[PDB]
Amino acid sequence: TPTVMVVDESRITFLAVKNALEKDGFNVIWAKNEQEAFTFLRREKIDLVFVDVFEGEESLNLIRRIREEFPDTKVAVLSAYVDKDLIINSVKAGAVDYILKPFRLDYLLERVKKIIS
Amino acid sequence: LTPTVMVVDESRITFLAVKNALEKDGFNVIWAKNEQEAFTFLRREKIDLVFVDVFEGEESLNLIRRIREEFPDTKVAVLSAYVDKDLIINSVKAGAVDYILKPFRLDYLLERVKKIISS
Repeated sequence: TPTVMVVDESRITFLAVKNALEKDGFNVIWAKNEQEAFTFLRREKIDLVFVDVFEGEESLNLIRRIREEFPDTKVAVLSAYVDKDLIINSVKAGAVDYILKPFRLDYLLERVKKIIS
Repeated sequence: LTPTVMVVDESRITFLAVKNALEKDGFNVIWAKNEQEAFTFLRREKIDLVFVDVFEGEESLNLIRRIREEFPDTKVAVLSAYVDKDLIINSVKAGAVDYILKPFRLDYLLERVKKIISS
């Protein structure tokens, strides 16, 4: 079963993602920070990581770091904030998708399905 | 240094707008009304930046990728009448480094272009 990791300070973001993917053949895990995210990436296979974007280039640096250290792990952005430059820079950093919060559970599920082979 | 900027767009109005926004600031702006004309130019002179109108959809994305593969030192930015999250994502994935809505402000285009030229 493919594993999806939600990197967000909010447990609720994790709950919503789990609600969308759980009964659809996906194992969802939660990392409240970058430190914790890397602890998991190093110990297990993680197919997709959702990163919360909004603050400076550090959010972009996390995307880059994940992509470089774990090339087999795809990264998608999940955020409430959305402007042209956030989208452009996150994809430049290596993100494969950019999904807005609040999201429809069925929309998230279909975007995830397109990302994970 | 005077960078060359090529506008690939059927619209002469768009070409003129880009020219007016960049000419006086040290940019050499040229016009290609279509893909064929764009490559005739690319095969003859080095182009620093190309603006591609993404109207034809996947054909436009196909063009961005072809320019990037054949002329890797050439930067590509999109000009579009519509802004869409997915269009933006796919454009950047194809190799575009910016996405600008048209009609655009002259000062805004100049600043974005300078930003693209720097790095």
